[PDB]
Amino acid sequence: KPHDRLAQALAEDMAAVNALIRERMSSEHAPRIPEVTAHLIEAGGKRLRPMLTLAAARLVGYGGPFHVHLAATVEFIHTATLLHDDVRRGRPTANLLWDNKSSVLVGDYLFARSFQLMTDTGNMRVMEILANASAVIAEGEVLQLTAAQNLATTEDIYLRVIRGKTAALFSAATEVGGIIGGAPEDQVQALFDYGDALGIAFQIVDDLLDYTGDDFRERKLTMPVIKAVALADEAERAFWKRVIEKGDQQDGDLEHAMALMTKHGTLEATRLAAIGWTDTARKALAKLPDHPLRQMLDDLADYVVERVR
Amino acid sequence: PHDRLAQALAEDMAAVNALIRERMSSEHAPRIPEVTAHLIEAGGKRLRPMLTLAAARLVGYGGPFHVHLAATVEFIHTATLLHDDVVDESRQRRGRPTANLLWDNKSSVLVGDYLFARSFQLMTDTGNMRVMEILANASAVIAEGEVLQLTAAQNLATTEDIYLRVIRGKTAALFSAATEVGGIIGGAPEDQVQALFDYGDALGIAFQIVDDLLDYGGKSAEIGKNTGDDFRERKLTMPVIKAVALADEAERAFWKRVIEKGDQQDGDLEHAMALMTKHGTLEATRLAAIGWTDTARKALAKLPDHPLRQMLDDLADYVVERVRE
Repeated sequence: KPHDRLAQALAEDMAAVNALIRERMSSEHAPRIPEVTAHLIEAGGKRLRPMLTLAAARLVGYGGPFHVHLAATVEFIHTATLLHDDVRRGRPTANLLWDNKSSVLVGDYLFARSFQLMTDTGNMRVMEILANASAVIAEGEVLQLTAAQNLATTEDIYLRVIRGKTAALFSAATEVGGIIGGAPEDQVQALFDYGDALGIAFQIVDDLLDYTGDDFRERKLTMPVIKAVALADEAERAFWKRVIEKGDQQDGDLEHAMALMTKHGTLEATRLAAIGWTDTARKALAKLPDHPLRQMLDDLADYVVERVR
Repeated sequence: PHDRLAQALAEDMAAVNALIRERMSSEHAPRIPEVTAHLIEAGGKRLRPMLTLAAARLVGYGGPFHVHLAATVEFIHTATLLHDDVVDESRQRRGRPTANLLWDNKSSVLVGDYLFARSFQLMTDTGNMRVMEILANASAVIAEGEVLQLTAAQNLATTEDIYLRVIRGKTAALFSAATEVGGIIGGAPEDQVQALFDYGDALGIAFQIVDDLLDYGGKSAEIGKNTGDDFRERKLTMPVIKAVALADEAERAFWKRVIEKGDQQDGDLEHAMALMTKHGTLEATRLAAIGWTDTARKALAKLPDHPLRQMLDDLADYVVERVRE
């Protein structure tokens, strides 16, 4: 699988990323902090986000060292955002095992250590990007709160939400790899486009595969729902209004929702949009050097839609 | 003292206010500045950004980046407050409802995160990696001090050294960062940077000890409006730690009951205050606070004899004015 070949190809660099994470997560006087952090990185992830920073830098010819610092920074930011989102992966969250108190404060420690780590690079431009990505994640989550169970939510808004909470960190991760590696700006832009597109595809694929039924029960406005609402008639408008905007769900509803999406072609529409975004990601890669990592990133983008091809 | 210093820094503080309003804005999530507005327009003496401005101008800096740094210090403080209120799930701040009450915990968490991020984004405009590393570290140290405060609470083994670590992390670290970065941005000699750091560290320590003292009615041990929160939360602060260290077997059982077990009943705050008074621990905490202002004042001696140096000297008096005898 592509994430496995990536991990093999980046093995040396990931050992250093792991060591930097260990070094910066430390706390002499609050063990809770690395304790809480150990769990979360010890129990979760293909670690795609730090790997994308490393791969992007190596792909544009950079031999190190500061792509490792940025990859660790990216992973700390991802981890911090997860801790705050929970106030997981079929295991007790930190907020339940300790308290909301712990999710919040450990996340804060990680966010700060990530920013402190980024300064070692001396590169103002990557630091501006990663600070912005963190801001955008927080803003996207606030907008998701705002627009929740709201039928006026458009595709455009959904795209902004998903870029917010998922795509912005992927696009930042890849972009700062190109920048730290000194890539020409066409290639920096392409790397940003690749990560952005990959992040969107991942999220759309998750939302398609749900329809299992957890997003429905949560009354989530994900893409196939949004497409089905816009095309709703008089009766279909009432069915969405009831089960999404009012939460009154009964047996048969999930199947009816799936029946309406199929009727309006919006599950296939969502699936092809996801494929579409993987195509857009792969297209951006054609601007990058012909390096074995480029093929691995091409494969990774294909892999995103492997279950739905 | 707060107001003289404020009037001398009026123009810079206007520029700080402006950058804050500009960077707390959100094009996609209006709740963010609504929530931020609601914390900043709820009073606050704004000592922390003043400390940065004063330090930079004291070493002869003409701008512009002391404004950026002062705004960042305030963003960090504001984010810290928003998160401290989710953590102990507080209903009021400065007599008005908290962001988390008015909205929800997730909002106060996410707004604090937004401001924290924007503040680091802003710092990159300065091009100075050193001050960025300092302010990042201080942010980490704040979070760490807050986690330490949690493990220290309910725990009678907490020592004065641990307490000093908690307050240094939670409170002093940002005061010391604030002054230090002002010296650095102004290109001051490293001995002046260190003196500004030491000034800020001592003042911040004094500042927290004064709050902890006033929480138990001050030297006189008098019950009023702003007393009893630390006792209810079973925090191990100086006046408690000192009384616990002097406790005989029966007194220790009282402290065990009300602090460790948390079985607090009517009259128990006043009983605690009576033990503090018997053991001289409120006066002792007063002395610790005024001692730290001595240390702060001594640190100033290495700085140039500028009107701002004298105003920082008066500010040290001001921080302990409420416990003067």
